[PDB]
Amino acid sequence: DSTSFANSRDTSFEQHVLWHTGGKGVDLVLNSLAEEKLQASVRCLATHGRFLEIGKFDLSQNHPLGMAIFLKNVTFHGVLLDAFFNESSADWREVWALVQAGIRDGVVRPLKCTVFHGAQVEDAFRYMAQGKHIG
Amino acid sequence: KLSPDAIPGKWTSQDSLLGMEFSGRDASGKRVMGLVPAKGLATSVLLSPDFLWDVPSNWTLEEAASVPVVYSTAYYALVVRGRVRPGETLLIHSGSGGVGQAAIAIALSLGCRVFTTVGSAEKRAYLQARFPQLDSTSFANSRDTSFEQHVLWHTGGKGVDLVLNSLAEEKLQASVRCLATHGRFLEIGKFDLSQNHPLGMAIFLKNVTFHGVLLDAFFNESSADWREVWALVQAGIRDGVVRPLKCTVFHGAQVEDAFRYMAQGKHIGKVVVQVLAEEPEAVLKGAKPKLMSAISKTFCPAHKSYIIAGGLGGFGLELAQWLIQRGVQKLVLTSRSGIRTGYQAKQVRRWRRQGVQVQVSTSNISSLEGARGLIAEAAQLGPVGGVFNLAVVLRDGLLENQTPEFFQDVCKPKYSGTLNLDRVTREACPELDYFVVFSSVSCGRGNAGQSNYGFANSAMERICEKRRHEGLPGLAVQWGAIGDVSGTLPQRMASCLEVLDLFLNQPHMVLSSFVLA
Amino acid sequence: HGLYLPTRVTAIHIDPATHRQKLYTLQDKAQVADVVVSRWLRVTVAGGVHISGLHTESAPRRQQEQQV
Ligand SMILES: NC(=O)C1=CN([C@@H]2O[C@H](COP(=O)(O)OP(=O)(O)OC[C@H]3O[C@@H](n4cnc5c(N)ncnc54)[C@H](OP(=O)(O)O)[C@@H]3O)[C@@H](O)[C@H]2O)C=CC1
Ligand SMILES: NC(=O)C1=CN([C@@H]2O[C@H](COP(=O)(O)OP(=O)(O)OC[C@H]3O[C@@H](n4cnc5c(N)ncnc54)[C@H](OP(=O)(O)O)[C@@H]3O)[C@@H](O)[C@H]2O)C=CC1
Repeated sequence: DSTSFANSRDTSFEQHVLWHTGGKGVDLVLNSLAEEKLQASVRCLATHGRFLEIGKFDLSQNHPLGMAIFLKNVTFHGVLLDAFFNESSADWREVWALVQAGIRDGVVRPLKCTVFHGAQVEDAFRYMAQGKHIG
Repeated sequence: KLSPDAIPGKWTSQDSLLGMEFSGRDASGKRVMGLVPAKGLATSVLLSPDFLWDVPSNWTLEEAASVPVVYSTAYYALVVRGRVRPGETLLIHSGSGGVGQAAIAIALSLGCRVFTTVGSAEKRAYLQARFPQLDSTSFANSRDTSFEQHVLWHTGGKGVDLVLNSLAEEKLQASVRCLATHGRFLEIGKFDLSQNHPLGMAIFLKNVTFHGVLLDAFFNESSADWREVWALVQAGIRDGVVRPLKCTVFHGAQVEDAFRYMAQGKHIGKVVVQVLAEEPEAVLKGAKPKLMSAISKTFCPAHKSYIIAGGLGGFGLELAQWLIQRGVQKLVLTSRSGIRTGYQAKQVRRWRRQGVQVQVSTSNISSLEGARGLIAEAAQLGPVGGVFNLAVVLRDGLLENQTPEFFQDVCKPKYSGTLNLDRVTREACPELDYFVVFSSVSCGRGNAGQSNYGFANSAMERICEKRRHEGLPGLAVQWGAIGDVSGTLPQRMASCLEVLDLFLNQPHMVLSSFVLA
Repeated sequence: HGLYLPTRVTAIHIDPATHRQKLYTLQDKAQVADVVVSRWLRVTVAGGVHISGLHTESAPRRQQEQQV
């Protein structure tokens, strides 16, 4: 809907989510942003919420995280799919199975693809770097 | 050290939040052990059936008093949240304590390896004797941060998969470093969380998961989730995993001794208060508690209705709120003007939000028809429980300044109103048990320029004295002054209400209160 | 109920220019600023001051030499 989109280039999404959820917040926060945008995401969590951190900037820098957010039942996760590729093979099958089920059930739909030829690989790298791509 | 407001949930200002678990016979006599958010340390507890377990025949009501909280929190921390699996490695701080013992008992049943930290040598020996599977290499020191080296060394530098932490800030930071890849940190303490101490996020470069485990959430919501933990604990009981901890019994009269002994900190297991001795019978038809002698306090039935005359005044609203904290649920406030002020509307809306059936009468008490109407409309909500007369109109001045009309006006609400309330209550209020009339110090003690006020208050006192002689209820209270809302400092409202409770409990017909300059 | 006092404030923004601009005068010569408190967003905006994430922790509210 029109009430489900926010702005990712500033911390305005915090007020949007807090208002449209009635001040309760959300349950899952699949966070990929960093620095202050990460702290704002934490404030959106509701009791028994779960924070999934897939961005490795604040994790690498070891930036502090106030633990007061854990008084509310909250589970702060660290998600790194790298482990499964070179480690955790038994766990890989559980993730692999849900992907096969999604493929056969129609949930998994391919994303839009901007194809570059092999000889123009560096052009693909530049196009990715600009960040204008969608998909 | 812990403020009562820190306990989640809606709690009355005057109440006790001591005790979370108990064991005793149900209304049908069936032995049961329960878990309550608070007020569990009493001769009776009002609880929902979803928080009760049936005590096994081979257990004792003394032993079952310790199972609920520790085992429920251990199961919630490990199985529901941490999702412990057989063969893993754990670090369970403060093994001697109840939660530590429960967590160890759960872990060993699965088949994991356990590292536990114990403060002293006697606790280490006790744990070694209680859990034979546990090994001397499973122990460490909790008061010092030397367990980090021990856990890292014995685990070969990998760390412990699952951590159950209840230690202070520096011990918490030490514990985090023990986590292995895909580790899981279960935090059950509060000090670090409440203080908002920072946590370096670099630990999440591994797949570590940080859990904030509070069990108070189940009592407030998520009952559908709570039944999972209930089933887990019942399965543990029937399978043999759940064992009742060691208990030290302090009789009911020695509760303070139990508190002191637990505070000292040398206890192992759980400390229990034997409120009542178990009967030999398995199921008893009448499980009524034995009569106990306790300090008297004032509470009101919900089905009864309570009336206040001039209840919208400065003291009226505070008295009404004090009553509601005692559970009135049906209130009638009389005032000729009606709701004319913002504060009155704010308080009335606040009360009506809670469900109270507040009512505004605007029906005089001076007129006998008015008293009858006020009593009748309060009877519709429910049987009249009590009537309080806090209606005053004051006309100050020396005797030469006073005229008969001023005396009539001053005496009309307190003098005539009291007479009409008395007449109507004796005619058609058999269930009434409170009849309070707020007199003043100026009457009796004496004051300048308030002859009419003294006359009215003295007449009210005479009426209240006459009512008691007949066996009916009647109380007259004399206040020096009220500060928050004759040589005496104004009295703060909290002290005023405490004194009012004390006076309500006592048998004397007329009482007074004031603060000397 | 009770006596709650501030313990933590996530962020406070103060801008004297917008404060001078926001102020307006009443019938009296006294000057006032309109305030708004939003408990959903945990923000308190008044004049040219903006307080968000105020945390208040229960004080003991115990005083000695209470009236006897
Ligand atoms: N979800 C929640 O909010 C819940 C939280 N908890 C928390 O669990 C923690 C452990 O409780 P539990 O083990 O049953 O407590 P016990 O009092 O039964 O045991 C305390 C243990 O920790 C040490 N300890 C704790 N407090 C003191 C003290 N004041 N003086 C000396 N030693 C002390 C003791 O010595 P040592 O460690 O040195 O051997 C002992 O091992 C508590 O902090 C409690 O708040 C419990 C249940 C619910
Ligand atoms: N400092 C103090 O106030 C002291 C208190 N007291 C006692 O405390 C009691 C209450 O004092 P307080 O509430 O502060 O004083 P108020 O001046 O507020 O009492 C008058 C109140 O009663 C209402 N009232 C007047 N006539 C009637 C009537 N016939 N029926 C119903 N309501 C009526 C008035 O509203 P309206 O005018 O619209 O009818 C007003 O709300 C009095 O009985 C007084 O003797 C005594 C000593 C010290």
